[PDB]
Amino acid sequence: SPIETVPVKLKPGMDGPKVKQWPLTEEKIKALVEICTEMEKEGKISKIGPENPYNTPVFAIKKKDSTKWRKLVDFRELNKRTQDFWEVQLGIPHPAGLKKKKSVTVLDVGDAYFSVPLDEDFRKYTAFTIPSINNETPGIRYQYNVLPQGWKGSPAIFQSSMTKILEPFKKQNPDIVIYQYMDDLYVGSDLEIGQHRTKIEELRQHLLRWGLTTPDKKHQKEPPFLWMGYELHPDKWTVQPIVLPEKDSWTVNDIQKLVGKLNWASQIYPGIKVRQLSKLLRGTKALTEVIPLTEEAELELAENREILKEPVHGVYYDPSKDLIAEIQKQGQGQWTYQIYQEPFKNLKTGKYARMRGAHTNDVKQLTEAVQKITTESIVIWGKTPKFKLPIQKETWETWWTEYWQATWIPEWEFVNTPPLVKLWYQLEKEPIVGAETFYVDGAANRETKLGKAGYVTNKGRQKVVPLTNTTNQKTELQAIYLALQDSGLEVNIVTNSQYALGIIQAQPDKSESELVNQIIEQLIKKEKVYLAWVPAHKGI
Amino acid sequence: TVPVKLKPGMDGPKVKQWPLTEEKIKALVEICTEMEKEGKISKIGPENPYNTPVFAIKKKDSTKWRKLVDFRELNKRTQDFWEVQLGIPHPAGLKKKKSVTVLDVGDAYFSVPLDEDFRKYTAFTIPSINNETPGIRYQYNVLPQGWKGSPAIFQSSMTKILEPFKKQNPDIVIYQYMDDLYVGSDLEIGQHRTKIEELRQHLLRWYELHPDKWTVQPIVLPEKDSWTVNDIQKLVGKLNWASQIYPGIKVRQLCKLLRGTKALTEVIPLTEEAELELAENREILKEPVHGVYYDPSKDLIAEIQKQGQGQWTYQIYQEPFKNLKTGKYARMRGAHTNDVKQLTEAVQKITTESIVIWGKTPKFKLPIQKETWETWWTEYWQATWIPEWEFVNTPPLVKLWYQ
DNA sequence: TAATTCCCCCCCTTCGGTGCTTTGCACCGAAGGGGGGG
Ligand SMILES: Nc1ncnc2c1ncn2[C@H]1C[C@H](O)[C@@H](COP(=O)(O)OP(=O)(O)OP(=O)(O)O)O1
Repeated sequence: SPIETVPVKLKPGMDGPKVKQWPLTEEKIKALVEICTEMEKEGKISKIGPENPYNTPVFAIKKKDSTKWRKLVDFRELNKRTQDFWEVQLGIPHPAGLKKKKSVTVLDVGDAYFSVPLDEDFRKYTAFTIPSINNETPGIRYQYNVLPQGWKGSPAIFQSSMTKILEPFKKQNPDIVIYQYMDDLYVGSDLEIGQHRTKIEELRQHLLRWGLTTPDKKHQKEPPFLWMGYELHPDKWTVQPIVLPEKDSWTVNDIQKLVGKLNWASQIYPGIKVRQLSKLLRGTKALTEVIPLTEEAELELAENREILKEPVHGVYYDPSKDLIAEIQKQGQGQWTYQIYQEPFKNLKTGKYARMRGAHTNDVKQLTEAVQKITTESIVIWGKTPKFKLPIQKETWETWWTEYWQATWIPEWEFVNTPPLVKLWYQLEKEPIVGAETFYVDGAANRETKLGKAGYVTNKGRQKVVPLTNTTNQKTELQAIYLALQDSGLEVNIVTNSQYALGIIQAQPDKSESELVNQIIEQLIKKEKVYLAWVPAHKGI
Repeated sequence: TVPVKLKPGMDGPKVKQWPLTEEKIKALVEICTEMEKEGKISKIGPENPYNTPVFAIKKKDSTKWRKLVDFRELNKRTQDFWEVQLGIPHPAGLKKKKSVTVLDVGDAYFSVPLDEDFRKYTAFTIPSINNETPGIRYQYNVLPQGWKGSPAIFQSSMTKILEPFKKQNPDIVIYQYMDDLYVGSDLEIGQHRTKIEELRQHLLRWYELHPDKWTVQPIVLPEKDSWTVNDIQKLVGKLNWASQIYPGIKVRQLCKLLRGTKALTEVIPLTEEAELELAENREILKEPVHGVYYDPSKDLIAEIQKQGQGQWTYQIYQEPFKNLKTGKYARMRGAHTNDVKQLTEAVQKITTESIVIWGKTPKFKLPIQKETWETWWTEYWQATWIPEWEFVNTPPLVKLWYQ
């Protein structure tokens, strides 16, 4: 290709790699010999002599289409010693962000990296040795004249070169949409099929003038188009078929693969849940360790299989309509959402199950889900959608007016989906008249890990319990728990703990600590609770 | 060109580009196409390893988009403020001036080329909607707006331009920060506008503040004719917290009134000793804390607290419990349900005040979740500078003690 | 051990660093696994 090379240098004070080639299978050696002979015929690699002291191990893998080998170089040392690059690939295109096009073509550039020349001064660092069949003769030594597969600079250089090659054609054809992901090209237009094919041939000729071939084997002309892991139809898109493993006994690696596949499926299949399956991966050590299902991962797996049984599709973006994201709660800090423009015509689906913080409530998790959906929607469509949330306007108003943080949700409306989001208790702003007043105290020593937790009541009642392996914070939480347990429906509580008061004032409904969970249950059980903080031992 | 250099031991900015809305991306693409047409920026490849985030804003009552580059990492590097004379020693009369107008003069920076060896540090990437194409990388060929070194390099030309104006009007204090000129006069507001028009025409041929109304926010104890145990407990906590700001605060009698377990609603009469102590603490709180001086070496920290009902409090300090300034930003609600917009406006106002008073933007401790801020702050930002900020993940200890 | 590569986005778990202080506890980012793309 006549494209100008990108100048590349090593990191300062660094030399080229000198890693010895490891032994290779005779099949791999034969495949590499054939590939290297073909490449040297085409000038993609050049024979080198003793003047080159560098070496890097090479190997081969199988391509997606078998009977063809991909030649890779273990450039880890060279990658360590290579200058840093800035990646221009900022993300992954999504079919939901595609607009409807009358005519569509998917093109792939052949031998992509090997069609882009490499900087000459860097070429000596790409030296490698193709070992001899079985052994005997010393191997043939080559160096790369093009972008090698396995070098950390090849993807960015190829992407920039492809952008430079494509820019004149896109300038001359502003009405043609071209999604370029590395070498994969999606070309959409509103032209007639004959005019579209003429434009496609023009684009192929333009690419060929730059040394980029577009072989017919990967030239797709009819729907459905296999693009970027999706199947694209004229009016809908789906994911390429997802095969969930069906194993009698599961290992850690199997569970990880299943969770990843379910996460991938959740972008268009609504209701995917992975929490119970992800919990199986907590505390495990060996990837081959057999993990039995916990009868909660069994139900989750059955539900996910039921969801995947029916085929679902997404629709294409219509910029003249409105984006609407609807959120539903699923329990245990899990949320699903659907982004659509017409009812029951999903552009996209997704889930949010991140557990941020030791103590949270449903409102904070809903806000986090809204933030995630907003960022994803800005990425895909360039705008934020209107939200349909299962939270009352009054509940959100109370929360964000009484909360000490700056919280906001973009333009949204309430949807009465039965699992509504609400705060399960409220702390009184003023002490309750006539309610019993508890003064709680929890102390612990840092040496013996022993402490006490108790309360004194203005009516004369008092109690104190000892605690072992408990810190001061745990003792204060225990003292508040004691006050909650021994009180009536209404209670005033005075604590010296800023930590416990700060935890409780956030109004959590779930926590990673069982003590906080018990406190939350007691608080929900109560009718009126006032929490007061007193500074220190100065006075009760 | 001035041979700008990075700080010794520093590498260069490598900050990723955050996603942008479609209108922002279109505005950025148009602006960058125009800038590349006139040689202000040039396209670069991925072999440049540096990057700074970029976005677009719409100024106050302006229909034109302005490109903004987040040069905060590069500004933390780039010791250029000494090699080229930094912005003149901060005038102390700007804070005492009557009317201060902020003018955008960053466009002039585009008239002076940037040192070639430094250009690679000004790299930025325009993103694409739905990742249709790889991000388009540019680097600056001229002095960029938002970089700390641009005013330092342009200071010679700035003084040359302003000299015919400063000599004619010696009563006007002109300060320069980033792309902004803060020009202050004690004249009448109509004469101030006329003189501003003359200065604008001077700049062409070559937003008003009021620092006099900036009032401190003292901590005030509540006044009651009958104090309950809860009220005395809250007062004692407030005074115990204030004792770290005002040495000499006594709570002995008030704490003596809080011995023996009693109902929070119970009304306890105040003893004469407690009453005197409360009066003495109130008059101690009335006078401002003495012994706090701005140290130009140390950095400014601005803490913000949300008080509800569209009210925020802030404290600018260099050492804990030693406040250089305390204030309250009130939006009085008024069809303003957006907490993030209010916090962004408060941050901009506090930064403007800090620039006017000490010549430095403070480091903000924002009372917001990080993701919410990074998602929404660019939608309401109007300033051409960006202060450093961090996010507090714990409820403030002060709470209502700053009211 | 046995197979050894690169770049991008995502999720879920683990672990170490940071900050305030009640030297424990909460939060966050990077790296490991997985998914997907080329
Ligand atoms: N496993 C991989 N390791 C390293 N680089 C890869 C890998 N897969 C793809 N790439 C890079 C290098 C390829 O030249 C480029 C495009 O991928 P791909 O289309 O699969 O291959 P190709 O262009 O070399 O082959 P083909 O001619 O068969 O299309 O992306």
